[PDB]
Amino acid sequence: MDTGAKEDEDETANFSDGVTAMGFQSLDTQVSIKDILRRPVLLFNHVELDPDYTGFFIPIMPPSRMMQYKSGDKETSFQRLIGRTPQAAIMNLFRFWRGSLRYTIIIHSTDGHPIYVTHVPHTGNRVYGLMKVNNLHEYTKVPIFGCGLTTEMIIPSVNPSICVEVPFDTENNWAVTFDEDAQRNYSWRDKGDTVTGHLVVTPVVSVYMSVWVEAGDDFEVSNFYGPPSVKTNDWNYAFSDEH
Amino acid sequence: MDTGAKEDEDETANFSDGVTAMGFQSLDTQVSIKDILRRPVLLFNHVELDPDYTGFFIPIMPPSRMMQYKSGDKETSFQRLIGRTPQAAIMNLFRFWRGSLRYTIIIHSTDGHPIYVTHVPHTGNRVYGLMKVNNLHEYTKVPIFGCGLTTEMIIPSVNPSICVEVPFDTENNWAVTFDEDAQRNYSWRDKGDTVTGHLVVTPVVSVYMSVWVEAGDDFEVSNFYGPPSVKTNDWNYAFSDEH
Amino acid sequence: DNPHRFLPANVSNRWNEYSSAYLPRV
Amino acid sequence: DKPKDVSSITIIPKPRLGFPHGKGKSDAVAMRVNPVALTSFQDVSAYPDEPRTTLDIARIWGLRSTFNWGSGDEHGKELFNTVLDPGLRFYDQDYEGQITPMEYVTGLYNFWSGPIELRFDFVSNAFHTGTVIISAEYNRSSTNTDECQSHSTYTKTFHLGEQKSVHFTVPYIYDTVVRRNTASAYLPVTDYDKVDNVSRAQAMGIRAESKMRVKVRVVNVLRPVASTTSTIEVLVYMRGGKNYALHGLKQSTYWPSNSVVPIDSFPPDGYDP
Amino acid sequence: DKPKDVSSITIIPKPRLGFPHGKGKSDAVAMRVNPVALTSFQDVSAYPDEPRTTLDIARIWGLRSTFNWGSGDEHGKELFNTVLDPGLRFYDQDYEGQITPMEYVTGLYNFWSGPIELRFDFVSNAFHTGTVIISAEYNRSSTNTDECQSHSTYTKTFHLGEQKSVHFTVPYIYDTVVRRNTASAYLPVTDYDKVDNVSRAQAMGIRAESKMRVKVRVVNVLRPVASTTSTIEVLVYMRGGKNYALHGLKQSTYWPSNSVVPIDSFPPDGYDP
Amino acid sequence: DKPKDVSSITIIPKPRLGFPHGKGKSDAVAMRVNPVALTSFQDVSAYPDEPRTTL
Amino acid sequence: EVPSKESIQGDATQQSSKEENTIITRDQQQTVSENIPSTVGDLVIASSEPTQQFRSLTNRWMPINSIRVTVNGKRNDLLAQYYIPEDFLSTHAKCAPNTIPFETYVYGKYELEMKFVANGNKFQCGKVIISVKFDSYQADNINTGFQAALSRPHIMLDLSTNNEGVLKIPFRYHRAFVRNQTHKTATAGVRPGKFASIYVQVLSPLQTGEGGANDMFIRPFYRYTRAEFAGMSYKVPLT
Repeated sequence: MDTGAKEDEDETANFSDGVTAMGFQSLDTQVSIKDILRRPVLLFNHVELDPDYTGFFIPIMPPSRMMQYKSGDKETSFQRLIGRTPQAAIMNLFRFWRGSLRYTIIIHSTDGHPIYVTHVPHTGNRVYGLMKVNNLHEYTKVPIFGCGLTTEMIIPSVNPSICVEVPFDTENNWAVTFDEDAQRNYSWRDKGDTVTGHLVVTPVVSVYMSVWVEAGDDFEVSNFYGPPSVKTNDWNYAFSDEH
Repeated sequence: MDTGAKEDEDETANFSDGVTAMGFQSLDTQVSIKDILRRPVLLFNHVELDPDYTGFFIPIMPPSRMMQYKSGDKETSFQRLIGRTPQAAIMNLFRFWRGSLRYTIIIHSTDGHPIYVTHVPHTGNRVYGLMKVNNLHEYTKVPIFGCGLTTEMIIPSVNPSICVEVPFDTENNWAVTFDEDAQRNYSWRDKGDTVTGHLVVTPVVSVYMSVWVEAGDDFEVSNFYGPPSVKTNDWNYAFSDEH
Repeated sequence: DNPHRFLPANVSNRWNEYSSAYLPRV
Repeated sequence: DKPKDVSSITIIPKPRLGFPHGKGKSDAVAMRVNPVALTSFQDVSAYPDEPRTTLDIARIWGLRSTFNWGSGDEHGKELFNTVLDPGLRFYDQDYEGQITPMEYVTGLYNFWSGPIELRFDFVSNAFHTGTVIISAEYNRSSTNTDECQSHSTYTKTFHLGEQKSVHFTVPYIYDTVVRRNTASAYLPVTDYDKVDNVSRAQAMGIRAESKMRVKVRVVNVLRPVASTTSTIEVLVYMRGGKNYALHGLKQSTYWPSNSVVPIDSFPPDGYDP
Repeated sequence: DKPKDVSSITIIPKPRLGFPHGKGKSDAVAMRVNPVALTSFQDVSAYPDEPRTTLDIARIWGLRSTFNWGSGDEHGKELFNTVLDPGLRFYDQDYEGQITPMEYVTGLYNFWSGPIELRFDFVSNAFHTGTVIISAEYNRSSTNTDECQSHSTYTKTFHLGEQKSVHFTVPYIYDTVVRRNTASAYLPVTDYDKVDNVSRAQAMGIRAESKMRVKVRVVNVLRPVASTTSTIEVLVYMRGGKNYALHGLKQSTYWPSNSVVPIDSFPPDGYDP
Repeated sequence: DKPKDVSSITIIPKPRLGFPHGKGKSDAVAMRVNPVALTSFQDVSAYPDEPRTTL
Repeated sequence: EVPSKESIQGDATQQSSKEENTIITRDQQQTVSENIPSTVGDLVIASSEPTQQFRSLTNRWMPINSIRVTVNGKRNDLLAQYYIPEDFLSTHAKCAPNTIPFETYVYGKYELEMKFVANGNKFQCGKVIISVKFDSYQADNINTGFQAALSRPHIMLDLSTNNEGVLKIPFRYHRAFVRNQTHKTATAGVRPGKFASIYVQVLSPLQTGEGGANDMFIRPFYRYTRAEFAGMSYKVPLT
């Protein structure tokens, strides 16, 4: 960051700065960056799971321009409004982050069938959605949760949602937020450095699911990049205060 | 154990040892043996119970090479990935253990029908799965839980999972972890000394179930054996960082 | 195929990103 | 002994603990060996000069606009004239370009208040000489031709010459303690849908368009020497004041236009040629 | 009296208490007469010399490899040359044998760091005499024929003779504070399935192959007496350093090959002949 | 260590906390950034001559 | 800071920066970007062996290629750009003594300084911005406008006054070290020799009078203020 006060060499009289209007309406101050990023953001809105696959992969990265919908391109399971959240706009200014995130899973069920969650550490790949790992046609004998990685479980009848806090498991000082191109085939060890691992979500039977995300308590952004080149058309979809 | 520093008789100058990278990423230190073995391991993945049998037997022993799948042999109800867990690899180095284990049962139901759990003390046999004890065709009159052994109960509607902590009930100082052969017919009082008892799980109607396991708080391993002769083929099922 | 996979040779370096010599990219 | 436990309490069962808040308490379960361990920031930590709040971002000088000032511009002529609203840049057209950091951060919030600062950098030399008057006009606005109406407001006459930069704090003077943002709180249209009056009728909010303007007029006509350029460009920077304040997090006004590509599975999705 | 209880609290219902952790709190119900009794370790307890952590196991000297050194080996010849990665032994073939205790324990973890120690035991006598140079080479590797390139790195020339053992700490010098493991985090293939590129494309992680090598070259050609053997064998041991560190528990790289039999019900399953 | 938690209590589950009352306790979840923040009445407050009760 | 009356040698109140065996004077005032810190503490972990400095070699001012500003360049046009340290090794000033340590060592941490000297006549006018982007690999074509340039650490050059700028660049990278040299036997998985990018952009176009010059020139100089090297290896030619 650079204020640009460097270039403010003017030393002439000016109008008053008045008094701050902070804490006037309510004490709840929403200006802090570490408070905005700690608000939950929605990712997958009623996406389907299958017992036929290894599980549903959720790449551990903060929501930003990476997870943005552009008009008239291929359809994804990611919800379209990730691009335009306040929590995304912040992550578009910082290219480095570090610390834990907080994923919230909500299964649309009330059955005795247990659903599992598995933090796989940073292994270099950046897969999402349903995947058949190693193209096998049977995963019930050898499940991804049963291999012996850190694993919690949801039991929908008791409580059909968990809030996990995935650790910053990586060899890097910082996890990179974004790239100029997500779909570009460049050197393979650098493409991996935008995630710190994956969540996987295996069910017993087919079921739908919703996923939220936020920054944990221990979370810092850095390497400020300034604002991008943007477009808007909000004016168009509203009446003036004069008919 | 033996370091082998005995044989290090060299007294010449060497390069620096640097500074430890422990606690650099996070304070959560995962190096302790008593922390790895305290992580839960999955055993039975959606196996079926029956009211027609005495119950489902779970032999109280820690997960190791005993519970390993080899390719192209008889199929078992044990999940295949028990062999390759981090919690198994530790138990492959220690032949003695002592103290309590912690079994976690998850019934796939939300009915008012109660399921029971019964710690049978070390009685010499090493049975698992469903068994008709004494070949009777009716166990509803005289249940295994009703005989008057220590017994807890799951009520799926309230909470469809329990975590029991089975005591170290045996006449031995140590429970043996593994053998060179599980299926070998040798002297009968020694084959028994690899379990400290059984869990049994009786339901009212038919239902599916999942079982996890770990070491309790009070748990010590000893009699270190070093590493076994191993095979691997991980290289084969992954791309290099160079296409 | 997917055009984003590889950048055209005239604008790019060996490492498959925009060359420092190529100023017109903006 | 096995004495009965007579103590009890009435509980209200909620699914999540502090779901909508950005602070306080949480029921999160750490996916670690140690349940109470955290990421160490002993060596690698946030650098002291990074912005800790959005109000720090809103104090970064961004280049808002530019305009020209020739020798042919007779006295009283409007060189520059905009509605100074940090909410929206235009009310009557699609905007595309590079929005300033204080405008970018403002678009995240439904309400703003406090003074705004400007800085006019004249891209000139010693041999250029003129005078402009920068006026802030509230509620009622002047006519383009009547310079006198612009002079009867809050003004700062800048004598250009050796000094090529003038700072100007715009004082915050409105009927309400906070203004609400002109951009919509929620807009689900993503595919450039052709808009009608039925669409407008079912908007999220009613755009309360700002009438507050900042005009720059010629006082003394620019008289440069023959050997230099007859027309200079002026750069108009803008940041929030020292008492700038924001409230009420909403869906962002602006979104990335240039070089947006959606992520795919690497390397499942045909990365291997 | 029967006064009303006005005290209450909002609870968030979870099924298990500290399921994923290896420490902290737990909701376990003891299957005992006494609910708070534990296994006594008054007499029978863990012996003081047993490894308490995996870092204690990673400090046990294991025999990694062997190689030969004859009189016919002209100066500069590579006697030994391996990629020193504790993750994997080979990148291009199936490994079978007895893996060292530091490699075995490393395979449980996704990340490692800190120095690695070697120890070269020459199976010789007083009448053998030569000189080897042990070099650790990072990022860029030398050619087999250019011994000079190997000399311009971190080296320890060992003068063999009366002393038959040399210790060598390999200094940890990489771009990242921790390296990630080359072996996969999760591999569900158990039945030696014939692999294709579609299988590879849907892997768990991308194998970041190490370029860090340790070479042993001849400085002074081995000149033994006529009455002894012309070729000796060298034993190369390996353990983790004093500042060795591991993190991120995964599915184990290696698994038991020799004498694995699955358990059966004793004595139901035809044990009675 | 991972010692077992032996402490427990019997709870009576109710949906709302102090639904019918005009005072006392409440289980309300604030829709704010800060969970314990309130509306400031530092400048704008009830005037002293306004009726505080129905009496 | 304050000018004096005209003597035989004009207005003789020039300052000068003397770094090792290279001096650079300046006529008018100097703009300086804020001195800000780098990542430290990981150094002792990531490198087991001790790290070396060659101040006499690396701390001396080295001029690179000249930049040509014309009256045809619009706002947001890149005048030049530099991937560092890559371009200071093998693209600009290939036979500089500043590059000598990069031959032998494979890793390092680099805090730089970059002085810019412009020379346009008094009847010209224009604004050029120079700004650093920390760890820009596969992020060069985004957040790369004049607007983002004003936000990131930057200096500003007026082309009429001929002021000097000095941009201080801390080491802010996602890894502990940056790899110096690519090689045939080395890994292709990592991009080596680029931890940052320096953009020089037209903030306002150059303008001139009747029968005036249609261009003028800027000259960058660089120097490492803290160049620590780790992992010694056999010496190689640079790219």
